Amino acid sequence: DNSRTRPRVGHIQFLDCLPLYWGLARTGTLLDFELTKDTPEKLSEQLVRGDLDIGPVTLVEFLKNADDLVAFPDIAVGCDGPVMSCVIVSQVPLDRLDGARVALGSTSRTSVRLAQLLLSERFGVQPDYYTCPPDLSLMMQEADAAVLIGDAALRANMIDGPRYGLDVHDLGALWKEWTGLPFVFAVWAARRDYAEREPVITRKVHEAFLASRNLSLEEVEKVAEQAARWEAFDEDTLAKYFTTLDFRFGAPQLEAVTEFARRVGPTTGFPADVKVELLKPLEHH
Amino acid sequence: DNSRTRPRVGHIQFLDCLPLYWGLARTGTLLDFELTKDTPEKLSEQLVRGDLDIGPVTLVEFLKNADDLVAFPDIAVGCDGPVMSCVIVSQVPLDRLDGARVALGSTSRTSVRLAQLLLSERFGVQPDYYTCPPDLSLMMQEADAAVLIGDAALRANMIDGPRYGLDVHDLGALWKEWTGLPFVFAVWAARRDYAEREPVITRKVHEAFLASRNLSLEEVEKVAEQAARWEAFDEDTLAKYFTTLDFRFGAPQLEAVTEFARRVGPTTGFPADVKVELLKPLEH
Repeated sequence: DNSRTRPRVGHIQFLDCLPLYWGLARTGTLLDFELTKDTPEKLSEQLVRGDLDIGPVTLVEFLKNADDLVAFPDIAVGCDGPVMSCVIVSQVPLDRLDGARVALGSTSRTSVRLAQLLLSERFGVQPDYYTCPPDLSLMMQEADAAVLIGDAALRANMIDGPRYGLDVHDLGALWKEWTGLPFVFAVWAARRDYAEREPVITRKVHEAFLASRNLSLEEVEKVAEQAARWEAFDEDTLAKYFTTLDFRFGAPQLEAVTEFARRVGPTTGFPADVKVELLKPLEHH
Repeated sequence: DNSRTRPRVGHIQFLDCLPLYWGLARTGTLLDFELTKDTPEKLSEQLVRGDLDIGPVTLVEFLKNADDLVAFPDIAVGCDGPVMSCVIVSQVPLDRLDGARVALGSTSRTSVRLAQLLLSERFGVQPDYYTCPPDLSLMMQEADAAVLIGDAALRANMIDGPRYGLDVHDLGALWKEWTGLPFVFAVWAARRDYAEREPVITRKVHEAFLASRNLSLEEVEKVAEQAARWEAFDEDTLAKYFTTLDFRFGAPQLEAVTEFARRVGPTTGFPADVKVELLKPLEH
């Protein structure tokens, strides 16, 4: 059997990419895919090691592997201000965290690093960090603060936090206050070898993502209404969440990436001036 | 978090259920499911043991577990005549297989039983059967014939058979010749405990399957065009395949099921007149 095979494509299982999944299903794009659903750290690893051809990569893992990946333009997981689902949950003010314990949920690579950058270079505190599975209840038992992403973060933000009187700091907002910039937590990328071996499949997958994203924005109320039946959040919260997320990835978002990279690269295992290689559009005549 | 959670729903990874998948995607029904894709014997096992709530069940496994499963009316994987992707591939005439080695592809439970019934009771041969992974090449090396299902079977039927000059007998056809009846290979069912705990989720899932199937029939060409890009089969062949398959499950199909059950029951693991419980619609 030497027929062409479907690209192996990753997809983040979180609510932040559920509308995208909706888009992929409605357009029929999913059937051009062999799809793997998982948490971001795992999808990133799978892409990097060759178990996927294309997928979401948490920004920090992308930047560490930028020579071997080609980023998709005009789609990303991000924010301009609040992201709602990447947070620091804390039982004390942030500037009382010097020498305190802070738990880092193991599914994140970028949010944890942003939280570390913020606490250190904005607020001037140096906690005892540790990494553990995301679980607010166990985290709050052992630590003074926790960094969460995904559904666990959104839950803390919208529900647990208010319920138990815990401060929930929005990482997107903290970065925005500090720099005035938007933030990007994950990009989409093809493995470089896949991109060069199969250039048109790669462009079509890219274009099908853009189309599916676009549709998901147009149908955001339908996604929220449907997903609300299965989640702890109601329809209004989910619609608010989906429209607060910023899935753009053009010049302003790249600028945010560049500056984040410059501030953390030296201590995060990639050059501060790492070059992001974007998938080039086909010129016509 | 004690919230309602999505039903856990199986889906056969073969081409025979790809149009349905297309349907589930386009309708957005997939986002009401926590979906598991696998081969039919694995999915049957998982549903039976409580790893899935709802899913496709190969018929003989449904029949063995009929007390603990409630079947979905009006959807099934079947045929009325050729089914194209459940076959006996053979190097010799079927009536020369007595005492011959025959490989049973392990992904199947129902086609293999149908093959065994036909060989024994229609052609009067008793082969040395053995189970193994689906691989026409290895099988043809080790055996005189093999029973295949899914894409491997469709491949044997449309490509390898003609390529290497092997006889390929359509199981749906052999059954139709023998009985005049259609055949059902798999049904959809909910676990009884899940159906009773969540009656309206169960009914809505049932209804969404029907809607998606209907959609897949209406858009069958779009589905063939797309799938042809990724398979050894061309668009014409896939369209023929998807339209030859029969996804109905009403009275005529139940009759075929009852007669199959009667003929193989006593030598399988269920009564010849085992009861098929169907999910009941709501009154108003």
